[PDB]
Amino acid sequence: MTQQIGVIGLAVMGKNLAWNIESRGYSVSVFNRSSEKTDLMVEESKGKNIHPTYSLEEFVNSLEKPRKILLMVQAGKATDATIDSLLPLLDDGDILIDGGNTNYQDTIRRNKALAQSAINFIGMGVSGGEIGALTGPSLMPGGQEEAYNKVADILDAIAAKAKDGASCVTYIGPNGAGHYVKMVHNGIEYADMQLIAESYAMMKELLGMSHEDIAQTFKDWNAGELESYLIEITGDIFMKLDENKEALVEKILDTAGQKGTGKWTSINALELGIPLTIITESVFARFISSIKEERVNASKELNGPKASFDGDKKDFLEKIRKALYMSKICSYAQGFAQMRKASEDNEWNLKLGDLAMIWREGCIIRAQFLQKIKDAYDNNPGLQNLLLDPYFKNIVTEYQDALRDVVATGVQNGVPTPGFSSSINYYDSYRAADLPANLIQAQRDYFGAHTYERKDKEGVFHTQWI
Amino acid sequence: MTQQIGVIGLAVMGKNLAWNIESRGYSVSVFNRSSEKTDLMVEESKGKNIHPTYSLEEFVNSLEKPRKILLMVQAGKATDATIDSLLPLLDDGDILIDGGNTNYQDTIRRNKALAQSAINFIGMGVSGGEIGALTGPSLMPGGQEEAYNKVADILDAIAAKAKDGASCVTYIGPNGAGHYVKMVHNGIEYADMQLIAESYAMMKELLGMSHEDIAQTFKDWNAGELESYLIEITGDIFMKLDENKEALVEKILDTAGQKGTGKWTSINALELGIPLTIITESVFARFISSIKEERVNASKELNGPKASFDGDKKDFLEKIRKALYMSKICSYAQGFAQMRKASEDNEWNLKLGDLAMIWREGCIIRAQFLQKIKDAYDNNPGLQNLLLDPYFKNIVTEYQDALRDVVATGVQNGVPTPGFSSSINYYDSYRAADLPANLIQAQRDYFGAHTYERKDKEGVFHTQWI
Repeated sequence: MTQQIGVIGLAVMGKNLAWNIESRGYSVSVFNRSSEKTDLMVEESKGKNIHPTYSLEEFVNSLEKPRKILLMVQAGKATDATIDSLLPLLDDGDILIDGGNTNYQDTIRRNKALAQSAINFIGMGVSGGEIGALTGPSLMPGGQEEAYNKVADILDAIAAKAKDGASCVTYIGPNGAGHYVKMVHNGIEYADMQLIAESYAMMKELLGMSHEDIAQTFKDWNAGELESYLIEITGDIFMKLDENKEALVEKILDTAGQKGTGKWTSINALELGIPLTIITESVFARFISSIKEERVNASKELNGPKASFDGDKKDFLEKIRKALYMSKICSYAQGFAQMRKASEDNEWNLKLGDLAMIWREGCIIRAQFLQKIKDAYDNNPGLQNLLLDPYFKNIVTEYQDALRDVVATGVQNGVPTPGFSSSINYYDSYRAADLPANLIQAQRDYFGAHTYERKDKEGVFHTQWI
Repeated sequence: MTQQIGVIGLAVMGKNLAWNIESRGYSVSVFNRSSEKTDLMVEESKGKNIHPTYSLEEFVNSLEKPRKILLMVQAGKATDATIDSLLPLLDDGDILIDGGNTNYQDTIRRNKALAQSAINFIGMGVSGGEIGALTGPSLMPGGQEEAYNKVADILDAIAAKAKDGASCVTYIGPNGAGHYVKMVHNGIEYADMQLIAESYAMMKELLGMSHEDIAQTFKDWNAGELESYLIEITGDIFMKLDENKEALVEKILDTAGQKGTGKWTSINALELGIPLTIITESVFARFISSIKEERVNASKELNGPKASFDGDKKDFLEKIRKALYMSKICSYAQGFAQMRKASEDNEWNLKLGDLAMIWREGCIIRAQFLQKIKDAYDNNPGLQNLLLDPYFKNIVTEYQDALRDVVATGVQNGVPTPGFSSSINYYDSYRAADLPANLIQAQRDYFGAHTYERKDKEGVFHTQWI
């Protein structure tokens, strides 16, 4: 007569999560604003413990208490409108879980507002696409720790399982912490795709490789330290042919968009004073790709060198592999340094090792790589930068030669490598004891009397430079 | 008895602006929260038409109507607190001018709120430092056009004069357009200083040049197309010697900090979808310089190549000069693309040629370069990107080969060049008819079913890739 958990929002994401929950033995009530999707789901859920409802009151009244409601509603105003319609119906102690791709500052606001009405609110990042939601996604719940423990068994049952049996879910932290790390996950994802895109650009523009050999190269890399879901599907993408038996990827319009959510990772890093150069270059690279009409016109006006390579191709192909691996290391080092700073500012007490562990499966950035990040934070929780961990330090110390040659060869041949370039520039800046910022300080004291410090003595100084 | 204009805030910027206004023959009332700064100005204003007031009531009562009041108050809550205290004392039609370094969104809010009380509010960017404020700054007033025309003669009198006689002030646009333009100026300034720092880094760590030859190099560069205030003061800075006749700039702690406001330009570009790579890398470079202790520890664990150069050092110096000029062109091309986008989104109807015109003198980024930007827009008001202007296109299509040599040499020798690198990557991306973003679109369709467009056919497509 009463169901254990309810799901609001019966699009592809919400319906798959409801089926995921039901497949684990739980009874699920479902509701959608348009009853068209509810009637369809019953058509596809015969023999399953799915209880359809056609009103918010009947939905709320069909749930066990404390009520556990999963919100899979369109992000933004639509989520707030569903919340404000649920509040007069809920009782004290009920648990609301928002699983959309939400701005973490909205989760902070909703958590703070609903807490005043004795309502628990969990902002949960969900990664894995539509197939991940059905079989096992990576889950990043943040909010009241007490409320998470009431739904921990459910989230554990539906989450993806790593090879060691651990499910890809854990309590992230208070209020908006869960949606925050999901945002950083997307930013990290932007860099990974951009670094793969630059590897493909070098293979095509510089080495003149065909789509069959590009696919095999990515498959070969996927068998080693670079193994990841993104590298794996890239190998499949370069094997898909169209109707005329030609590579379909080469026919796709190269416009990535200007309205993605990856920019919010970069904006937050700028607010926190964190140098997130590689992800931000990846965001900007998507902006550049969207002005296709301007780029075509500019190509007829601004010339450049003719890309050519007269060395050993498979040896340079190995340098690109090493450049790709080291660049991702630098990119993750920046992303995890951002989360460390965000955790301190928001007092979230984030366990970054545990976060790397739940990204091993389920999510888009899943990679064998993430195991080494966990081990870095487990052998040194006070780690300030991943580049200092002995495993990553030994990799980048060796791989920098390949990254330097890949960047130098790309610049010399007119192939844009924004991710590779910012990675080596970050490595050379982070390891530099003395930077040319002393001249910037002198100029600021010159025209603005901003004063400066000295390595010589202590104190603050101001100088008449003329 | 009554004065023509009033100044609130008698710190160095407000005091010098009041003296600037008075020197043009206008009567000025002054007020400061702490009366001691007012009393010190009375001492230094003997024989000048400066009338000191010691309360907001006496201050407002000493001004002719419509009252013209210049606010030089600490940015942030200090400005709102002063405005809120002024509102009941003012009459309909009075004109408040905020000349601080204000977030343009605060100006938009204040302009909208004060317009409900029939009070005009001009947000005005002011650039030039202390010397500029006293003798002639660059002024960027935005707000009510009718209110600007009532104070235009005063602003025209005090503003810097360009070499053709034109004052470095003009009506930027409605509400916060003036403060927005000031923010972009500061972002451009960040990039100019970072590009000069990288040139210095190459000269010292790669070419092994002493401070005397570094100073002479910048003075020689200033005598050419790179003529700029920032390059001019850079030559003077390397001439400044301490007690032991050592370059004082070499003893300055290389920590630019994160307390600057350049990050706001980058954040705005990310919200607008504008590729502001060069300025943003300059902002991030200041962040990396601020973590000095971390960098000192990283320098003992992360090794890199030993820099060395055996070629002709005079020829490479000329390549650094060309790379610096082209990098400025790319940086300004990005910043003027940002202003064009902000004009469209905010309905400001900005005239970018007028902006380059008023930056020819007074401000910090003043350079002969800005006359060429003015010429570019006066020759073609519909110019879509500075890289397409005949003069600039002729420069970058030749200087690119010097920029490529400089970036490649810096990368191979471990000298970080984030400004030079993002410059050549922007040139190669903006001119690329085909970017590798097609693979990104295929990936997004693989794991997320985000659909894609095609180059040959038309419409929206979706593919099962396996």
